[PDB]
Amino acid sequence: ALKTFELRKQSQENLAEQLQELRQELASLRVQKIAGGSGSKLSKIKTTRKDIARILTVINESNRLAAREAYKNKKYIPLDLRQKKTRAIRRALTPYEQSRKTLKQIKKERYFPLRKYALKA
Amino acid sequence: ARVKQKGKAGAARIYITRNQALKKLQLTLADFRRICILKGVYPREPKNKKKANKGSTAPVTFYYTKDIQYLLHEPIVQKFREYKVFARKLSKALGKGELETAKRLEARKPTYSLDHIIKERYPTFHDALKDIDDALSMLFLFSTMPVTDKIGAATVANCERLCAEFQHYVIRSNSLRKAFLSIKGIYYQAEIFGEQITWIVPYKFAQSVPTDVDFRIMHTFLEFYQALMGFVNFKLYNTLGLRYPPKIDNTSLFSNFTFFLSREVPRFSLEFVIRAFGGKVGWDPILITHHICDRPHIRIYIQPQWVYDSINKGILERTDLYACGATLPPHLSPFVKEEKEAKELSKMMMSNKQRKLYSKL
Amino acid sequence: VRTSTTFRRPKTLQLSRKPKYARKSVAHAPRLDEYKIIVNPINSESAMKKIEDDNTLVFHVHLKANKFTIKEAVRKLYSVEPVKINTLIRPNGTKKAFVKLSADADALDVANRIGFL
Amino acid sequence: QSNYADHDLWAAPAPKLPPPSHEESYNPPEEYPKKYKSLRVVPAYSNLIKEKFERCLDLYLAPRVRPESLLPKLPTPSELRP
RNA sequence: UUGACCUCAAAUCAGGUAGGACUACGCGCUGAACUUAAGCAUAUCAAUAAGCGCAGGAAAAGAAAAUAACCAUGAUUCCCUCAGUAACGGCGAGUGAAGCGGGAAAAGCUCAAAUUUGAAAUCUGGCAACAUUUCUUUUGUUGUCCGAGUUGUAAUUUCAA
RNA sequence: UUGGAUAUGCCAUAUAAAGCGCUUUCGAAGAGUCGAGUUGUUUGGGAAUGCAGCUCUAAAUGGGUGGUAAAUUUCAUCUAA
RNA sequence: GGACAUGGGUUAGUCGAUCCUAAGAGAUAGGGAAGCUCCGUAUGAAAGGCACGAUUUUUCGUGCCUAUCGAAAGGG
RNA sequence: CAGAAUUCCGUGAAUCAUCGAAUCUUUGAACGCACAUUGCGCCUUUGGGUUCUACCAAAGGCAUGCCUGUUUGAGUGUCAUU
Repeated sequence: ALKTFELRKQSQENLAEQLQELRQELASLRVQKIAGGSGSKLSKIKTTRKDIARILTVINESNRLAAREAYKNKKYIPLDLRQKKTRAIRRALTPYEQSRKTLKQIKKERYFPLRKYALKA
Repeated sequence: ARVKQKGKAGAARIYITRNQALKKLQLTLADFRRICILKGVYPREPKNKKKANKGSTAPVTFYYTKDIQYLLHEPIVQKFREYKVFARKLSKALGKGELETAKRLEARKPTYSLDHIIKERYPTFHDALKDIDDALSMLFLFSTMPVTDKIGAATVANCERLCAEFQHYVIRSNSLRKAFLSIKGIYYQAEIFGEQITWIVPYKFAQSVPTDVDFRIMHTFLEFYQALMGFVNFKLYNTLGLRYPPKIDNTSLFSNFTFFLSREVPRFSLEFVIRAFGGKVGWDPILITHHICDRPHIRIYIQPQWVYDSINKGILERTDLYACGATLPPHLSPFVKEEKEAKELSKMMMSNKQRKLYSKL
Repeated sequence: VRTSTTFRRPKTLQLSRKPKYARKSVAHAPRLDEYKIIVNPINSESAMKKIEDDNTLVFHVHLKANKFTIKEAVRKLYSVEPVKINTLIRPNGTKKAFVKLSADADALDVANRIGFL
Repeated sequence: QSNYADHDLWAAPAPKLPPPSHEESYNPPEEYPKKYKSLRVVPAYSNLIKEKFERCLDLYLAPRVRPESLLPKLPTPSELRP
């Protein structure tokens, strides 16, 4: 069973050739399944399929992290690299421009803010 | 599938005419020619021109669709558009009389470098050294003409700068091999890194504008050659250890010779040929073993053909033969029933119209 | 000076797309490669007879594989040159390919080397 | 600042080589262009710019493209008596 | 002949945005008939069902071109009360609010109309830096060029002055 | 993971900005909009409560509203587009 | 047994579809309509090409004149 | 049911929970044109092979309205220069 962290400490070329080898093993196992295979081989089919998924996942994480680094501190980044919370949230006013105030309101709040007070009994 | 329409592949697909290339690239003809000069893009004639050009046989120039495709992603085209935008902004500033922003725009005038263009045009520096001769011929030709309104004085100054730097490099490296004196001028020949290069350097004379050439083509060729020549000299100085650009100021054939020159000889060529082989040169300020002087009336007194013949042959020539007032030896260029039956025995089998080639030539 | 009664709109410069970012962070891997083209060979009695008679292998093939992609996938997966490909979509909705091998190779050894006999 | 080629590169397929010279100069004995006694007498060739410009045009307008006794048969008619 | 400006186009131009679904509640538009009148045409059903458009977690309304006629009250909303009342109605069947009063909750304000004229002080965008993060996904600041703008962007004032 | 205080350090050019005080002073205030007639539709709104169409179309202590039409004169009240 | 159960089975450059247009449907331009949508189909549209030139004040000049869908019996 | 195992000197079973990284076929507001047609196209880059002007494959794209800006224009619209 391929361990995902051991995958993470390998190169893209090594991951690519391991993916091709894993695909070749999966092809041979499916050949056994159609020709009549044993329970051990049929059980190895699912493990090989999951290993291929793990290889493809690890490759994708490396590719997307490389894209994030390349597009770091850039004004425009790929749409899949941007936030996706909800469409409405994206359209909403940002906290900076929601807190923008006119010079009139700044002076009013500077000089006459809500005072903390209390009443004697 | 379907009946494929005729003319959808083959010559009609890979060859593209000049007008269609203009439309494809959205360039003017002037811009297209400039790109074709800067890059390596030349017309390529097909074997079946009628098939390539629809059905017509009128003379059209063909370019590879691959070459026209490659020019689509060239940054120089964008710089042409950016300069056109800049020029239009300058026209606005001058028209509205805003001299301050006119000076600001002139300072921020967009320029481009041929760093990339040289790289793909000459993949290796050996190739660049191979195709350098036309550049040297042009710059040495324009290094002597008077500066006019059409040509930039800066470009003229850069011509002599590049020419002087290369001549100094050859002198200090002793890379000169042959030198020919012809009516055209002086043809130098050098061998550096195994590459053979020959170029012509004309005399400085009071020429005149031919009034038939387009300096726009000269301008783009000059800027390309200056860009090419600058990096070539930069590689040469760095390879031999010196810094570039410098502050302008039989390898032992003439080593023990202190040549002195008179006021009638091409001192630019004489200094080059003598110092290329270690010879020391002295000259009159207005511009001793041997005194070069071609005047019929006046330190043995010799003539420049003696030096040039010595350069060509790698052997000291005859000073007495080349003495003043004596006939000059000619100057040589250093780089230069059965039969009848066979005549009518031409019954085919000689391929198609092939043997007459050799017979005629 | 106009010699035509019609006014055609002038041609303007059409700049090509020069985006400030890529819409996709990473280009997708080829989604239909050789291993996804070939699923598994068919080993029915009719398939076996085609092996021994027509020198033709029979494969269960992806739906979106054409005759060109089947040929390259077979050449890359098995290093055998097919001379013809015939495809059908079986009544269960799966593509079946008859790969006729070249006269220099025999389908019997190819079948044993695959191991589905 | 004017560019002076401050950096190197190491950290046209067919050039159509120009024709060479055919040994015509001031006073060659091969054939007799014009003969001149001295180099000073020789004027400046006015058309040199024109030929150089013609070379410029050929660089980007001219298309670039880059023993015979076997062709006759060997019937040997000499021995043919008739 | 060059230019300036206005207007109008084009681009797979740089960067954005709109649609569709859900629709209990919310804002409009459009809009019936069954039914009641012991018939029926006004009326009623009903400013309803269906149809159409557009939002939010609430929406709408909201700081008086508001009541009142008092010793005056004081944005809006909801609740109880006014009140099945005043009024409307083949004055027939039927329909029908509001002020005050009590409470829940409370919060106020922003422009246009002014010469900055001893200085468009305002703003978008590109580029280059730094910075910040629900976040390498977010949000900015500074510099500098192009632009928008005098047919008016800032500061200043809003009737309570 | 947030909140409001604190306990401090640093950047903060308050030449500035603002509240209050009396002025023999001036004081800009939204138009095919108010309003009027008429026609539909609405309302509890009754010589029209709102809305909409069309015609006519102001004003400057002016213009709304004070739930019976109209003219004149006062009094309150509010300050629309 | 056309039932029931398990398997197997349909191979195309040349046969059809695909291509073409028919009657007709139908976006765009525009005009209606509170709207849903309606009318419209070269119309009150700036509705797209093509060739020349040493390269033109190295900021392009000079000429030349209709979507789409719709036929497995039509066309091919 | 088969099957493995994880030793039990753990990075680890599980049709487990949880979930902030990804994947997400053909579609559909559905966006290249269509669609009782796995139909018809175009643009850029790249690659492939006993075949290299051919053929094929892969990746990324090409809807409409509108807004700010950019670039390229149009006009017997207003004028200066001349």
